[PDB]
Amino acid sequence: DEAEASKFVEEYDRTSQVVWNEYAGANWNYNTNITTETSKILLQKNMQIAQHTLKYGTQARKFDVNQLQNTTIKRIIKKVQDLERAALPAQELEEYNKILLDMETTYSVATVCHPQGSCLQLEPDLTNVMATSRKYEDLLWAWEGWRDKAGRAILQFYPKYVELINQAARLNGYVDAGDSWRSMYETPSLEQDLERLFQELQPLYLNLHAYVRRALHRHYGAQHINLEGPIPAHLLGNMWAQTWSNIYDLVVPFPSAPSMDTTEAMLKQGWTPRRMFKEADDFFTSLGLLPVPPEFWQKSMLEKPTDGREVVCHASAWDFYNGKDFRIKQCTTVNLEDLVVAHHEMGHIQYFMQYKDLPVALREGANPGFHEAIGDVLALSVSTPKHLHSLNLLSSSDEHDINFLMKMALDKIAFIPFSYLVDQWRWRVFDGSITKENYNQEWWSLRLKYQGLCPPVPRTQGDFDPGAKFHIPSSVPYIRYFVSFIIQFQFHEALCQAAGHTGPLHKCDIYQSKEAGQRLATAMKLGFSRPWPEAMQLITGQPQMSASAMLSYFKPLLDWLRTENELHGEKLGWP
Ligand SMILES: *[C@@H]1O[C@H](CO[C@@H]2O[C@@H](C)[C@@H](O)[C@@H](O)[C@@H]2O)[C@@H](O[C@@H]2O[C@H](CO)[C@@H](O[C@@H]3O[C@H](CO[C@H]4O[C@H](CO)[C@@H](O)[C@H](O[C@H]5O[C@H](CO)[C@@H](O)[C@H](O)[C@@H]5O)[C@@H]4O)[C@@H](O)[C@H](O[C@H]4O[C@H](CO)[C@@H](O)[C@H](O)[C@@H]4O)[C@@H]3O)[C@H](O)[C@H]2NC(C)=O)[C@H](O)[C@H]1NC(C)=O
Ligand SMILES: C[C@H](N[C@@H](CCc1ccccc1)C(=O)O)C(=O)N1[C@H](C(=O)O)C[C@H]2CCCC[C@@H]21
Ligand SMILES: *[C@@H]1O[C@H](CO)[C@@H](O)[C@H](O)[C@H]1NC(C)=O
Ligand SMILES: [Cl-]
Ligand SMILES: [Cl-]
Ligand SMILES: [Zn+2]
Repeated sequence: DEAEASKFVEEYDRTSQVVWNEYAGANWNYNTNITTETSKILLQKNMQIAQHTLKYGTQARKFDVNQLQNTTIKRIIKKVQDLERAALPAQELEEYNKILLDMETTYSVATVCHPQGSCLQLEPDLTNVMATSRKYEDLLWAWEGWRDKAGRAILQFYPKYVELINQAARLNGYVDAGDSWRSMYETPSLEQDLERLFQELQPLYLNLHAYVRRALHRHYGAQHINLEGPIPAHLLGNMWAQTWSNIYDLVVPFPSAPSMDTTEAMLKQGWTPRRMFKEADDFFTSLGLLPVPPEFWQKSMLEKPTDGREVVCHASAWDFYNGKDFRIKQCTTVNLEDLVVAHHEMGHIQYFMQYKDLPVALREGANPGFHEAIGDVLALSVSTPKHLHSLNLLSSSDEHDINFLMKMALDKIAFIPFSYLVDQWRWRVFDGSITKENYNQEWWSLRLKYQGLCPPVPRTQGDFDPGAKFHIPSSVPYIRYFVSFIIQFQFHEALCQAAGHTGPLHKCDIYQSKEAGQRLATAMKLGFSRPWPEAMQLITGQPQMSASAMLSYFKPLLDWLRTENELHGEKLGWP
């Protein structure tokens, strides 16, 4: 009966608002006031949402989705039959919940200490070391010590997590948890499509990699850099070598052309986290998109508090499932990286607002990549010389131009293979290809194959380097960021063209383009109501993911790199 399916999705939606609101409320109260009291309330709300998932999921499974006419009710009910972890029996779910809590807490309290002196946390202490030290050994101490204290301590938990997370997946009809995750894209050709895309970025990444490799050989010496080999994983300015912009100063194409201290200028000019978020809000409203509601300004946590309260710092954006209350929680630092991350979180928020009228089961991005790309699009524009000049964090030529593209490459191209490899790895863990006997070996095999990195210190039994990246102990899928990095350029190219921009794509700045706002709004309003190629068509006028836009943005940089690498006889890649 068509009418019994309408009634059920109606009830599911009313009761999910209540129960999902209560839980997000409590997970926030925890996340911005870690107590044991806020841990008790969080744990009680877990149960309550499991018990709601089970009730509604068991009812949804009694429907034959084959016999159901209405496509919206059909899609809603098929998602509700997926209970996730709530599929697990009582004991196993208790244990699943506790392992995730344990994993994340171990990552969060891990420090690295010097004998007789100070213990450094990841944020900001070790991050600063990796960003500003130019001494092999000091980079190594932080790189190895972070792996030693965070990675190794996670390993004890990881086999039981894989077993429970695959058990939930199988009870929802998937083969393993990697299957489940990939199913969010609704794209059977996903693994092929993804690989094609990564293969089109290889000329840019190999050329950038070779050139940076030569620059590290200049600074750190011939005995430490093989000009025909992988780069050591601790010399790229970042704990995971996922972005390389902190070594902009070793790799400047045109040192002759001086570029400003964005960070010194922000401090110098009395930039606060609040001003940083107000700039993002303004950019969105320049586009004709939506302003954050007053409530967001009052309830958000835009900076680390100083009232004693302890908090989880990792930047995240929060939907409270009532169409009114949205929040960012970020221990914002006053600089450029964090201004871009503020944009990224603000794009999460914009999406929440745009799709607040859909039923909650459709309150998600058209795919996870879409969710991650929105803010980055606005930020490509923010980061232009023309725009930074107008915030008065830059002054202002071809030299300046290649310099800008290099800065961008180090944040965008560099991240391409890293974002690809995380879930390459996890997918093989979940499918049983990789066992705990070779978690670590297979990590490094992929670090080599995709990124062209090696570990400065030979790894040993008990090492578990993936546990040293947040997203692994916290069980947050990562392929979304690879997708985002591709599609964000596609979105920029389209909005730029909507906005009437002529000439090279990288000089485009879309500030105040109502046309660009429109293209994005109508896609974001769709939520998860339709298969994603529809949202792509809306934005870009075609329905494929495509590296064309990215290659085109960096084309001047590719030309330069190729002439430069050729001039030095670089041998691209690494046997
Ligand atoms: C298959 O069924 C689809 C789903 O039907 C809906 O779901 C089931 C479970 C039952 O509840 C149904 O009775 C219900 O219709 C169906 O698709 C729907 O089609 C209608 C058009 O026929 C679309 O309606 C539009 O919705 C806009 C905004 O939606 C929300 O905001 C309203 C603002 O006042 C509000 O009243 C309401 O609020 C709450 O609802 C959701 C629950 O779904 C809840 O989660 C959330 O919290 C909301 O607050 C509403 O949902 C309207 O603004 C829009 O008006 C436009 O038209 C006006 C009149 O011409 C114009 O003046 C104006 O300019 C607008 O352009 C209109 O009412 C509905 O969005 C759509 N549902 C979805 C989610 O896709 C579909 O038709 C069926 N398929 C077939 C082939 O029959
Ligand atoms: C800061 C950002 N934080 C994530 C949110 C992570 C999270 C998910 C679920 C529960 C708790 C935390 C996000 O906003 O997607 C992040 O981790 N990253 C990822 C990372 O920093 O490794 C990759 C980044 C691409 C550019 C924007 C920031 C992306
Ligand atoms: C933090 O700790 C406890 C836990 O609920 C509570 O009594 C206190 O008011 C909380 N403070 C906040 C939210 O600032
Ligand atoms: Cl690593
Ligand atoms: Cl994903
Ligand atoms: Zn994000």
